[PDB]
Formats: sequence, C-alpha cells, structure tokens
Amino acid sequence: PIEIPAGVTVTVNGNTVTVKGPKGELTRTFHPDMTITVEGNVITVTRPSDEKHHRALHGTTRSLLANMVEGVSKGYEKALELVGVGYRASKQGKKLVLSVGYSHPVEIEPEEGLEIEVPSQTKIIVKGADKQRVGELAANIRAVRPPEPYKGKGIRYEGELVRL
Amino acid sequence: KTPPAAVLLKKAAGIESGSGEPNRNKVATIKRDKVREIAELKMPDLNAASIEAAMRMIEGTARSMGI
Amino acid sequence: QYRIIDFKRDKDGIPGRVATIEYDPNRSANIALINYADGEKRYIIAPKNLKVGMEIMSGPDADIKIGNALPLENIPVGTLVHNIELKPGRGGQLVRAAGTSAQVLGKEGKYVIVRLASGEVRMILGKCRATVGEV
Amino acid sequence: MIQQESRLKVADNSGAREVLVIKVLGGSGRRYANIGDVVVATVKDATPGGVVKKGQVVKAVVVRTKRGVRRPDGSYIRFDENACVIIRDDKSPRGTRIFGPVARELRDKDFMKIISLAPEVI
RNA sequence: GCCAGGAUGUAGGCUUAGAAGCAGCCAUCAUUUAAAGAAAGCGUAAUAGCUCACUGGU
RNA sequence: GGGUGCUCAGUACGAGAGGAACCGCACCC
Repeated sequence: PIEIPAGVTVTVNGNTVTVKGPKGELTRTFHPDMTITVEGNVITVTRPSDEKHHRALHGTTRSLLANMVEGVSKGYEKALELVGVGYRASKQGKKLVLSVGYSHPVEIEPEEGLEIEVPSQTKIIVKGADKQRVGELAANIRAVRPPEPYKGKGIRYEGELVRL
Repeated sequence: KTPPAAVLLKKAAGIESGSGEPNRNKVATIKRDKVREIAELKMPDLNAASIEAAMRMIEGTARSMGI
Repeated sequence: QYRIIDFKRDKDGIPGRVATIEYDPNRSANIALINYADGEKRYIIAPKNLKVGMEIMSGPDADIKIGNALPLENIPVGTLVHNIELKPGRGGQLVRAAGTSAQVLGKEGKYVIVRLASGEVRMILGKCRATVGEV
Repeated sequence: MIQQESRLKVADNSGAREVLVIKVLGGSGRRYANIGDVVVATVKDATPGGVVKKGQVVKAVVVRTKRGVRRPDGSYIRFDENACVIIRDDKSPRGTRIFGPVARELRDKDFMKIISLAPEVI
C-alpha cells in the first residue's frame, strides 16, 4: 500500500483519484481493471487476477500513485540549462522569455498549477505539484531548441549528457 | 609511503637493476642485518604484525627481483 | 509501194538503159529502173557503181559489165557476181540483193566453181546465170 | 518570340557578334525567352582571333527584345532588336565596351556591369 | 537482484620518455579486516574513473 | 506538400581554398 502522509487528502471515485496536499492537487484516472481503495491511512491497489499483464499493471498503478503522493507533499521540479553564446532566459510576468538564436524570442506561459523560475540567465526551473505535468512542460521547453551535435548549443536538461 | 621495497633493496643490495631472478640472481646481501633494517624503515607502510613478518614481505620482494 | 524486181534477167539480146537508181526499203538495197529497146520496163537490184545512163544486156553475148547477166560459163574467172542461179531459168536464188557478191574461181566441163562471200565454195552448172557486180 | 534557332545580336565586346538560340534555361517546358532569361546558344559570328569563337556554345542573358515587357505601373517597353550579353559565368561582360542603347529591364536580372557600361539605358 | 564496503606499505621491484593493479620482465609478501588479488576486465599519455573477485545487508 | 524568386549572409564556420545551415518574405500550383 501507499502511505498517506500528513496534510494529504486522497479521494477515490471509481477509476479517478484526487490527491491534495501543501504543494498542490492532482487528479488522475487509472486502468479500469485496477481497484484503488483508501484503507484508513494507506492507499491499496488490488488487481483482478495473477496473470502477467495485471501484475505489470499493478506495479505501474502503484508507482503513479506514489509519485502523485510525493508531488503534493514534497512541492516537484525539473531544471534545464541554456548553452550557447547569447542564449538567455528571463522572466517577464508569468511568462518565460527565451532568446535562443532565432530572429525573435520565444515566450512560454505555464498553465495553471505550474511555475517556471529563472534564477540565472542560463538556468530554468519548472515546478509544481504534479510530477507528470512538470516533466511534460520541461520537455516542451527543451523542444523549443534541443542541443545541436556539433557544439551542444540549445536547451538541455540540467544533467543531460550531450557529448559534442 | 617511503622508498619502495624495490629501491630500498636496490640501494641495499648495491645495484641499479633487477633481473631474470630465478636464473641470474643479481646480488647477495645480509638478511638479519639488512633485510631487517629495511623491514624497520618500511614498517609505517607495512600492515605487518611482527618485524619477522615485516621481513618475510621484504625478503619476498627481493626474490621477485632476484637478490 | 513495193516494186517488182526482175531476178530472172531473161530479156536476152534486147538492150536496156539504166533509167534511174533508187532505194528500196523493202530490200534495204538500191534498185534500178531499166528501159528496154522494145518498150518493156523492169527493175533490178542495182549493183555497186552502176549509174544512170549505162547500158545493160543479158545472155551469152552480153558484155562483161556490172549489171549484165549471163550464164556462168560465159563469165571470166575472177569476176564478182551476185543473184546466182542454181537452176537454169529459175532465176537467181543466191545473193539476190543482200550480202556480198560471190566470185568465179574456175570453170570445169559443164560446171563453174564459185566461192561465196562466206568462204563457201560451190560448183554450179555453167548454164545457170549470174549478174556481174557487187551487191 | 525568341525561341530555338532565333538569332540574337550581342550587346557586348566579348568578341561574339551574333548567336543562335539552342534552348531557354529555366526548366522543362520553357520555350520562349524575354528580358532577363538565360539562353544556351552557339556563336554564329565572331571577330577573328578573339576569346570567343564561331561554333562555340555559350550562355547569354537577353537584355533587349522586340516583344518587350509590360510593367506594374502601366507602361510597356520594347526595343528595335533582340540582343543578349554573354557572359562570363558571373554575368560580367567579356568585352570592355557596350555599343548602342540597352533596355533597363537588364537591371532587374542583375546585369549591373552591362548597365554601367552602356552608352544609354532606355 | 538491489544497497554499502572492495582498503593500508605501495606508484612492489625492474624496466621504460611515461610504466601507479591492468606495454613488458621478475615476483606476488605483509598489514588492518566481516571482507578486499601486488588485481580479472574497461578506461588514461601516464595518472584518474569504472567494474570484477571477496565481505556485509536485504 | 510542391515550383520559383529571394532573404537569412559573404553572417556562423574554416589555417586557407572556401562558405553554410536553422529562422523569414513574395508570386504560383
């Protein structure tokens, strides 16, 4: 089972699960075949059978829940870095403004529940309560201009191994 | 570390080189006098218990080079 | 208008005069009109060198002159002849008007040896007639 | 219209005096040339002893045509002859003098040296 | 399987421009250890880094 | 998606010879 830490409220309605906490609120739907129940202080996942596909579904469902619980409790984040002369990021309102070698800048506005911080001109941090949504926005930012092979210029995840 | 057993033994033995050891021993030298002395100086770096052990090792490096 | 030619030459003794000499395309040869002293007219193949005005005669007493016709026996060896008769009084059947005149080579008894232009040699009866001249 | 086998006067001092059009460049289907088009041609007449010779194949840009061109401003310009400029490959003339007036249409096709050397541009 | 150790003399000697556990030649001891080769691979110019052997845990 | 002209730029890059690329404009199909 998944332990429900303090301050965290878990709600289950059929195959949709809502988890709220200090760092945010996330709602997620799971595979119909899986039964999810809040057993007092822990979330339990029950698969219908012992075949393989179910055993695999069971562990996958469990992980997603664990991470949903980690996100709203332990406010999540993903960092990116700019590499290239003249390449810089700034915060203009809720908007991220990127100068990455195009004629004009690229402006990105996070959706509800997501924040983007720019602590230095070559570092971008995406944060929020939903680990998935954080992962997805950071992949979309990197995709504006991914690292080029000859010199490694572009946007890369903080620890991205991109050997020239 | 201190001078390796090899160089210590070289300087002790009185030579500038090692060998083809089993066949051509490169020089002789006195143990209970010399091998012990080296065992003494090399001690801070030897994981030995007794000096007698400290020695067995030194004498053991002398074989590898033939002395 | 193909003319009637006399290949018989039997008007013996009666003198004739070469009236004219004209071409006969039906004979590819020349023919002469002969006016005889008795009023009769006749055409003959005109030998070579025969001219208007010359007299013509036939028979044993004829003069040996081109155009004259006599029995082979009355003709001098070496003379050229044409319109040679093979049968006395049957007219000439050899060299009538085309070719090359034969030639008398010798006379023996009742025969006259003649060499045709083809090198061919024949012994014709002297009674047979022939015209002096070249055709 | 200028097409294959059309004869063109040469408006430069390259040595060529007249060329005969072989083909109009620009893609399958092109058949007629007007100002600015490039043709492949054979030198029909040339000054003896020069750099360009009779029978040689050259590329030339059309700079004046009897057909003329209709312009965006409502004007229409034409010339009394069909002329071209050979060309080195960079569009510069091989000769050093240009004789007679040339059409301003040449300016649009980047024949700047010819336009500068021309006695007059109409 | 996964977690953590895998160490000290010491870069053994010799040789080699370098030669450091891991070009090659001799050897291959001893220490502190639960255990841990004078090291079985990768790696380095040489170093470093990484694995492996052995040990603990689970 | 494509044709064509152009621009990006003689910039980046390269010891030099040389010499882009990614971004973007226009007419047309």
